[PDB]
Amino acid sequence: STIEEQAKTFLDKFNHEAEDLFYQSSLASWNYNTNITEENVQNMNNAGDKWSAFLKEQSTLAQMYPLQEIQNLTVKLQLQALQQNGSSVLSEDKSKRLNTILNTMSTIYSTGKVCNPDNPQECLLLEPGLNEIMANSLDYNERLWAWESWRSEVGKQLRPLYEEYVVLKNEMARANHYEDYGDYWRGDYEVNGVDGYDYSRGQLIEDVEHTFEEIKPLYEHLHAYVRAKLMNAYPSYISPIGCLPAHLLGDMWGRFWTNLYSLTVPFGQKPNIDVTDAMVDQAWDAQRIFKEAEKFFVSVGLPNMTQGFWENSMLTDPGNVQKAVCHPTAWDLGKGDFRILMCTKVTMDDFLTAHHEMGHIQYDMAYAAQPFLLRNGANEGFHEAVGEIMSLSAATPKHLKSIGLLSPDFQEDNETEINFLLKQALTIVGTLPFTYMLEKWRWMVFKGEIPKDQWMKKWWEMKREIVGVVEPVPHDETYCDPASLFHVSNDYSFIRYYTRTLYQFQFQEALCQAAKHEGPLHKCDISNSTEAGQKLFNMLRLGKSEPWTLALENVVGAKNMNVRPLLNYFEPLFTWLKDQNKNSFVGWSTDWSPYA
Amino acid sequence: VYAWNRKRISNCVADYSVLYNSASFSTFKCYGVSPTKLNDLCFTNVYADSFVIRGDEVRQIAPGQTGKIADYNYKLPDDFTGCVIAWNSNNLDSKVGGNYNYRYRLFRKSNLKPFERDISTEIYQAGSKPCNGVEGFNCYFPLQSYGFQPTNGVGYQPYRVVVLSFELLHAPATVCGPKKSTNLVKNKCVNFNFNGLT
Ligand SMILES: *[C@@H]1O[C@H](CO)[C@@H](O)[C@H](O)[C@H]1NC(C)=O
Ligand SMILES: *[C@@H]1O[C@H](CO)[C@@H](O)[C@H](O)[C@H]1NC(C)=O
Ligand SMILES: *[C@@H]1O[C@H](CO)[C@@H](O)[C@H](O)[C@H]1NC(C)=O
Ligand SMILES: *[C@@H]1O[C@H](CO)[C@@H](O)[C@H](O)[C@H]1NC(C)=O
Ligand SMILES: *[C@@H]1O[C@H](CO)[C@@H](O)[C@H](O)[C@H]1NC(C)=O
Ligand SMILES: *[C@@H]1O[C@H](CO)[C@@H](O)[C@H](O)[C@H]1NC(C)=O
Repeated sequence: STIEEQAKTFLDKFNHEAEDLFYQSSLASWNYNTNITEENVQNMNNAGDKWSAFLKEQSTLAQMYPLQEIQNLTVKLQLQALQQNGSSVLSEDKSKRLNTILNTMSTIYSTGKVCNPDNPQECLLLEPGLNEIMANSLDYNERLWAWESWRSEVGKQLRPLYEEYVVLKNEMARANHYEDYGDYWRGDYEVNGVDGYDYSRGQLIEDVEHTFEEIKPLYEHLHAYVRAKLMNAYPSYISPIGCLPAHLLGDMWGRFWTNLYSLTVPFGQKPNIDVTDAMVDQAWDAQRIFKEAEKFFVSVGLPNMTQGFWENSMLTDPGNVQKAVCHPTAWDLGKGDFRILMCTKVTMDDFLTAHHEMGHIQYDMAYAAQPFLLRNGANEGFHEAVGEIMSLSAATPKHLKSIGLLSPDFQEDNETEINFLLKQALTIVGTLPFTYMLEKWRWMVFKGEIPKDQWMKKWWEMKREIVGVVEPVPHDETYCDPASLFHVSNDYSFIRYYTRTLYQFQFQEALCQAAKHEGPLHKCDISNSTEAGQKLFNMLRLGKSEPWTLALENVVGAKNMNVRPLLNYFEPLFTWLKDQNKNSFVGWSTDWSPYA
Repeated sequence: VYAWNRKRISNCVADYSVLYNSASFSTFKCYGVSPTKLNDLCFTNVYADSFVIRGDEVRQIAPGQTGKIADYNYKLPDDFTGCVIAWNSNNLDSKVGGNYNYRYRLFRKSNLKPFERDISTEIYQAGSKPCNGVEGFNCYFPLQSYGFQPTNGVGYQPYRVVVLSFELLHAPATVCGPKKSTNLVKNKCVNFNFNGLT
């Protein structure tokens, strides 16, 4: 009869016939990941094509129901999600060209091999040939050669492709009632129709700038300290008044600063909190690691893992005969089937990764009650954030002492807290200016603020202004320096890390306040607190049914993203860095003072 | 579940203790009678309804419940006397390719009456528009297949449900429980109960 009942029956029909197809596609993807064979690749391709065709047909049927005659929030949200054209609105020739461009960029990035001229008999790929050199070398010219050669080859190949890509994506986005592709990406956080909890696409950029302005003093002090330490490591290259050289950040692109912990350690004499040896001595298997993680989740009050999880997951490397992807990934296959694919080793990093992926599994399990098309996070930030909070909680010394991995008589003095906080800042705080600068540059490129002939002149100017990183040598317009990163080349949003980082500490403050922790934020563990788990599970159960603003109100009590928990987390480190930067000069100059 | 089997059990002795003492059943919820006194009481007829549902849908097989199964597939009366027995059947009813032999009625204009079987295969009309016999837009086929895989979760795994319905009618009750004989003792003054004569 009415439009709302028709939409509800159609949505039921969609969820029922879409859950099984999604399960088949996900199972084919799992079979490919755990067993890399040509038939598995063919099965994955066939399942993906069937899934995409079914989604296209259901979207085509879905568009015939007008949005304005539906009052139920969940039904309206599912209809809005289904009725998106995506690439369908574009012409078949341009759609095929866009798909071909994306695939060829994927092949060029994945199979890109670059080596030194005059010695071409063998070459090194990016992983792990170039990663180890970027992360461990202390030689200026070798790192400079690797960075410049890889950007030269990849940028020169990808620059016309990127020029076509921006135009095609802008055409698709403007055809889809968006201002640009940046507006399309910013539409994920858009909330419409809820009184008081509405969020606009335009508000996201303003909020990011407002938070980053408060991020800037801490980043400036951290940059000054890292600059001083790198000056100690490399005597003549780094200038006291200028920016840091691009190839010296410890990674290929500057995404993380975690590879500079050895060079920039405050107290080298003091020991670390490494617990790898304790697990090796007591013969801790990967199964024990996952059982301890499960014990942590039942300690906080969340449901324990299913029998299917233990039976069907691959938590150890299979062997030489069977090939598998080594990247840790949590799979929500559908129909209550949750698995983790990780090549787990006896390391602290794998243990934290196991907690992070099991957090992903818990998040996936929580919204199983919801309809199929709403079985996701409220935004892209929350899904990563719920894993990151478990990663934060598991790494604390209190958690290690509780589970027996650390000695009960370990002395927790201020120096270990300072060096640990500095390492966490290098991993977490350091990615924020790079992420903000890259997303703002991409948004300006999509918007048309920056013409194609002026992409790099602005970009380096942005990098000096925001990231405090200077180019080693000037680059002309033949280079395509941003596209050397995995996320940008394969059509992925990059603001998820920034939102995840702010949400991570907001959630951490909320759970620690719930758990009645009375000390520093970084010394807080969320184990043994039922109320904290209940508060988290209230947001977790909703999934995508409710706006992200309402979920944030449910957890932290705020209607907007906030920057204060990050500053509160690193406040001892902030005071220590302010004390240590009395002699040095905080801030940088955008000029070519170190090298150009 | 749309075409649930009904078997009428009459003119025999029903031993309920074998079912009760089994550990193979996940749900043994009895409504209107208790399992302890089932082995003593006698009933006129026993209705055994058998079907397969999902793990999450076992709760809907009860009086007063609401759902797809209760409204459109199998409806139980409020004044129901009997037992609902359900057990996991992942071992037999799930195959690697997917077992799609089990179907459920997803849409019907009105709710089912208690103990009603609907085997109609007419296209459901969700809109004013005439369906015209073809399954197109706003017109859907009511019977939807089920997907059963051996790696599914416990809430999606197939569960076999047998519902026993006990009714007493004015006709003589013939489905009686197994009375247990004792050993015979002779030459002593004892209280004898022979075939109801005490
Ligand atoms: C992986 O694929 C090979 C190829 O035939 C097959 O023999 C083997 O059983 C597979 N192993 C698993 C765990 O799927
Ligand atoms: C919206 O629909 C869902 C399922 O279709 C239903 O459970 C919920 O009560 C509806 N909300 C309102 C306000 O009617
Ligand atoms: C999708 O595209 C079609 C035509 O290309 C258009 O009629 C329809 O309005 C679009 N959907 C939305 C939600 O705008
Ligand atoms: C998970 O929790 C349930 C209920 O608390 C319990 O019965 C079950 O044994 C647990 N599973 C494992 C593997 O510990
Ligand atoms: C740690 O505490 C001791 C004792 O108060 C103090 O002397 C030392 O300067 C502190 N170190 C740092 C890095 O705060
Ligand atoms: C949390 O509970 C476990 C289980 O009893 C216990 O072993 C652990 O010590 C508790 N945590 C703390 C900090 O006491």
